[PDB]
Amino acid sequence: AEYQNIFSQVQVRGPADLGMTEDVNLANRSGVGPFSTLLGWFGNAQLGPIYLGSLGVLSLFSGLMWFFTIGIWFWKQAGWNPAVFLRDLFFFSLEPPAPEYGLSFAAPLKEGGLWLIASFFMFVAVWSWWGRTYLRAQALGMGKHTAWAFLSAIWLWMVLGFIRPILMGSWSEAVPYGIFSHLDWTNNFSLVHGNLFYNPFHGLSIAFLYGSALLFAMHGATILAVSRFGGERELEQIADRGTAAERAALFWRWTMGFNATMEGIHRWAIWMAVLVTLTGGIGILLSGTVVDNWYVWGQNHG
Amino acid sequence: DLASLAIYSFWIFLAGLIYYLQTENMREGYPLENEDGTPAANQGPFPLPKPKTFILPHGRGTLTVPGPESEDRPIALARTAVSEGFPHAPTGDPMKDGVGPASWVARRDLPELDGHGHNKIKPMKAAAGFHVSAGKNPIGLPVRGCDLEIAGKVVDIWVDIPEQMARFLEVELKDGSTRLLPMQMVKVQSNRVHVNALSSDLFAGIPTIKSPTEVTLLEEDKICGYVAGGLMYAAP
Amino acid sequence: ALLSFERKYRVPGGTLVGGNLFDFWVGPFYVGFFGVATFFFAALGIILIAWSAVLQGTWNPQLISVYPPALEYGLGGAPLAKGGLWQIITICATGAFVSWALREVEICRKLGIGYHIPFAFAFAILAYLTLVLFRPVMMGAWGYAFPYGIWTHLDWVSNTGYTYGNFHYNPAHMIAISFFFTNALALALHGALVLSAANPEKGKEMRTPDHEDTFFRDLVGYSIGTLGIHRLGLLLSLSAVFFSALCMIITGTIWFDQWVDWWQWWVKLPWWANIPGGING
Ligand code: BCL
Ligand code: BCL
Ligand code: BCL
Ligand code: BCL
Ligand SMILES: CC[C@H]1c2cc3[nH]c4c(c3C)C(=O)[C@H](C(=O)OC)c4c3nc(cc4[nH]c(cc(n2)[C@@H]1C)c(C(C)=O)c4C)[C@@H](C)[C@@H]3CCC(=O)OC/C=C(\C)CCC[C@H](C)CCC[C@H](C)CCCC(C)C
Ligand SMILES: CC[C@H]1c2cc3[nH]c4c(c3C)C(=O)[C@H](C(=O)OC)c4c3nc(cc4[nH]c(cc(n2)[C@@H]1C)c(C(C)=O)c4C)[C@@H](C)[C@@H]3CCC(=O)OC/C=C(\C)CCC[C@H](C)CCC[C@H](C)CCCC(C)C
Ligand SMILES: COC(C)(C)C/C=C/C(C)=C/C=C/C(C)=C/C=C/C(C)=C\C=C\C=C(C)\C=C\C=C(/C)CC/C=C(\C)CCC=C(C)C
Ligand SMILES: [Fe+3]
Repeated sequence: AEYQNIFSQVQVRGPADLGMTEDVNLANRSGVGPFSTLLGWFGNAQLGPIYLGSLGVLSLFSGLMWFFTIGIWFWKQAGWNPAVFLRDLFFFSLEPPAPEYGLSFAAPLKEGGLWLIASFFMFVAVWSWWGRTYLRAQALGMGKHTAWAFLSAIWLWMVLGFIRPILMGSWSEAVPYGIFSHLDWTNNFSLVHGNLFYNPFHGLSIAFLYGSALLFAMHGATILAVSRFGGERELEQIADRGTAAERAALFWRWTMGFNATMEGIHRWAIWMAVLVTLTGGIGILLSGTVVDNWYVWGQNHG
Repeated sequence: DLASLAIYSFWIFLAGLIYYLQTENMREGYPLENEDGTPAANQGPFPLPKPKTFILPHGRGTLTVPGPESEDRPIALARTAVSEGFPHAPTGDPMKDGVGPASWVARRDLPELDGHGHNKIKPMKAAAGFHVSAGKNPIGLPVRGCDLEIAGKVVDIWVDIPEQMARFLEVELKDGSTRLLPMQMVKVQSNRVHVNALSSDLFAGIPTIKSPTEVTLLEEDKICGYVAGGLMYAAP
Repeated sequence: ALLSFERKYRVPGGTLVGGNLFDFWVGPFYVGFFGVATFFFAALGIILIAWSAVLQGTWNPQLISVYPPALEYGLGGAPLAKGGLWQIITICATGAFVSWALREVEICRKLGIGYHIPFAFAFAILAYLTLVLFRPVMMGAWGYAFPYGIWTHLDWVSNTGYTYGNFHYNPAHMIAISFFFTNALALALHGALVLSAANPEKGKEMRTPDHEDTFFRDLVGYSIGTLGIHRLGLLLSLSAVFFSALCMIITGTIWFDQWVDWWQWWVKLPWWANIPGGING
């Protein structure tokens, strides 16, 4: 065979890397955790350090709370019997307040009040974690691409359980925390709105989702294909183009008439993906509020 | 209705996005050219983008694209047909002339630097703290080639300090000199390292480096381009 | 015609077939024997689709639809107007796809790079053959394959899935959706990272990969690395598609009941099987 570079033939280790400093408060970075020969076969072997700091704790905490709030309810349902728990694990579920309670925060625990709490934690954990990704960027003088991308995802998440339920009128419209539970919600949403396929944004979203796998599959293989010219070192090839960047571009040019640059391809990459939850967010937001049946709508568009 | 309206908006947006995107990928390689090196007439519907500048770190200067494209090297090739679109045969030794699969770019003749300004790659000996932490250790192994004969022996492993990666294998040849081989181009085995692209006699041809304690972007390209070409050219 | 640095690469050689007969470009496109091959298939199949457009009495894109043979013809042939056309188009479609892959191989050899690309492509082709060839032949009827129409094929999906209830319950369809959702999260980050490093805050120095790895430790505590992340994406991608051909190869063959009922093997497990309370009993 001719080495395919999916795995390293030989690993090499050196001292733990404490990482670049810049305006980072080193008082917050944890300690260089162990190494891992396992991971080191596919990618990096060094585990840690992690920059905790204030905000990180808030989320990490605010996050576990949300997680437990639910685990508890499951037990309540499991009858505290551990065998029941394990068995009906995928079946349990914490649903939101009944339609009656509308958008009030009065519903009692066993009526959606518990869901409201858990949700609260979730809402904090995520948003706080979002600022964290913006600051970690800032402390290193890097662009905020990562924060803006993570935002597109928050968009949809924010629509599925916070915006649409508010435009509808009740906490009923949101998603229930549960494995099989939230799968049915989905199947249902579709049926109730007249088959989501007829929803244009939905068909669009799928398009990008498929695009992401198409693109990453393309980008990934290319780089490994020209890794024999140190292709994976993208940033430098952007600063000073090499054969790796030329052969990479030409392979596509000759195949499909056009191509990209070592800095452009990543621009396609970030947009292809981002649009998936950008377009989807819209489609779900209109469903129920403006449009009621996509089939019917698909008939006249008014 | 909003829906009907939200969608046209979107397409119009999507069109601007693609526009922006395509032009951005035209920052290198453009304007198009004719087989003779002169500006081609048809350049596509997309215009070139306003240039942008990169402030390279370590005061290595700046970079602005799009910019003046110059191969900055002779290309030993010659037409094979009187029309456009046909191959261009190598007038000399493809491997030596560095054309085709043996090509290489005239990149800066400086080494890439880790975020601290130090050389990104160094032979393991000069790397304090580094060692082979898993897999067969090649230092000491005899190198074999396309032709199944002996070409040399590994005498060290050049490594990427910041990314802790094996990138090259320093191989000592018969005349006592060393060369570098791309990690991604050798098959390491219990008792020997195998090299398919090249055959023994071609090993000596591998471009050599100046400093014995570092490689420059230009040298990496000449070394790699060369080895990669052997695949097609080693043939005989 | 050529990119500023293209000439040194346009040397002769690499072809798998025909020597140099077809070794030449046409504009930016490389041709090669297989380039001809695919043209032949691609043209042919398009003609047939147009032919089919007449028998159906319409030239509208959102209506045209070449359906496969009815279940009565099993795996045998069928009249053009009644599934025959689909069978021939499916053939051109597959002929085109293979030629295309083999074409990238020659383009690979000429440029002296690795074959990851064509190789990865083959996974897509595979998913396609599962749906139009492997699953149907295993269910003994061309009728199980999907139709060639913009929305009609969407129907095929909807109906095919609901034929087993909520298809969400297909265990392999669950693993697949995981790689798909992941690949995009991965993709979104890789692009965001590389860019945020090459496009720092206005006026600042172009960051280095060291800043890239730092950023992920300061964030999640681990960084897979520039080579790893490119390995990772390729993997997620192909995996998501592999689990997709799987999930369907089993549906209607080894398992043909409701997908939700498949999950009882779990709940029936002796230990908790009879215990009262909980969701089940
Ligand atoms: C995988 C499971 C189902 C399926 C389920 C769905 C679902 C669900 C949806 C689609 C949607 C789409 N599907 Mg499908 N689809 C299937 C199989 C196929 C096959 C095939 C050869 O087997 C093809 C060509 C397509 C093509 C398409 C696109 C028309 C459209 C998605 C845009 C997109 O971004 O795609 C990803 C690809 C890219 C981004 C790359 C660019 C390539 C473009 C899109 C190709 C268009 C080809 C055109 C339709 C064929 C022309 C034939 C001529 C002879 C050339 N599907 C199988 C049978 N498909 C979406 C839609 O909006 O439909 C109306 C949608 O919601
Ligand atoms: C029977 C049901 C319907 C249907 C109903 C729906 C419905 C309803 C919805 C979708 C949506 C989607 N559907 Mg559908 N869909 C159907 C059939 C299909 C078919 C097919 C081949 O048949 C395909 C390809 C798709 C594809 C898709 C996607 C394009 C899209 C979701 C994108 C995404 O990434 O979400 C996943 C990503 C997120 C949820 C992002 C937010 C993540 C948050 C921020 C993170 C929280 C993290 C937590 C706090 C941390 C955990 C980590 C700890 C370490 C543990 N559908 C059928 C016809 N589909 C969604 C959409 O956008 O539609 C327009 C949607 O609402
Ligand atoms: C209501 C119906 C059911 C359902 C029924 C089905 C069914 C039925 C199927 C899927 C399949 C899939 N479903 Mg589903 N699915 C549902 C809900 C969902 C949800 C959700 C969030 O609710 C999600 C994320 C998904 C996700 C998915 C994907 C994992 C998977 C399709 C991708 C694939 O295989 O591509 C593979 C890609 C291909 C087959 C395309 C190959 C392309 C070829 C090689 C080239 C074409 C080139 C073109 C002609 C050239 C154009 C050239 C021009 C010049 C442009 N489903 C609901 C519950 N789903 C499919 C699957 O697993 O298929 C194998 C499938 O059959
Ligand atoms: C977009 C339309 C629907 C939807 C439709 C679907 C469909 C359809 C499917 C899922 C599936 C999943 N969905 Mg969902 N899902 C929605 C919204 C959400 C939200 C949210 C905050 O809004 C969250 C956290 C999730 C989370 C999840 C995961 C639990 C699970 C997918 C694994 C995965 O690859 O994740 C991507 C993310 C990562 C890889 C990173 C984070 C790691 C995650 C949290 C790890 C999950 C581990 C799992 C619980 C372990 C089980 C182990 C047991 C031993 C078996 N969904 C919306 C409402 N979801 C799949 C499944 O298998 O369900 C049972 C599936 O088929
Ligand atoms: C195009 C949009 C795509 C996208 C993008 C995206 N996601 C993102 C980002 C981006 C750009 C981030 O920057 C952010 C990130 O930080 O990534 C690493 C993130 C992220 N996307 C996530 C999830 C996610 N993304 C999804 C999807 C998508 N993300 C889309 C495909 C999905 C799906 C498919 O449903 C999920 C589940 C998060 C992992 C992460 C944001 C993290 C966050 O908000 O965290 C709050 C903190 C907690 C909830 C902490 C508690 C966690 C556990 C419940 C407890 C157990 C952990 C504990 C450490 C165990 C200790 C054990 C002891 C024994 C030691
Ligand atoms: C398997 C992993 C993923 C993947 C990878 C992948 N795709 C690839 C590659 C790779 C590695 C390529 O190298 C190749 C490429 O060159 O891309 C630019 C390609 C490619 N992936 C494509 C599409 C594609 N990939 C998809 C998916 C995926 N591709 C996966 C997510 C999908 C989906 C999600 O549906 C589509 C539509 C093509 C654009 C392109 C290959 C182009 C090609 O082979 O072109 C020549 C062929 C023709 C012109 C054929 C026409 C044939 C017939 C005569 C007529 C049409 C018949 C068909 C049955 C009609 C269907 C109609 C529909 C309405 C149902
Ligand atoms: C072994 O047991 C222990 C207890 C130790 C731990 C076990 C825990 C377990 C087993 C936890 C299981 C949890 C699971 C499986 C959760 C699954 C969730 C899923 C599948 C999907 C989630 C969908 C949710 C989305 C749509 C939620 C969006 C939420 C928001 C946008 C925020 C909501 C906002 C509210 C209520 C407003 C609050 C008010 C203010 C200030 C704005
Ligand atoms: Fe990359």
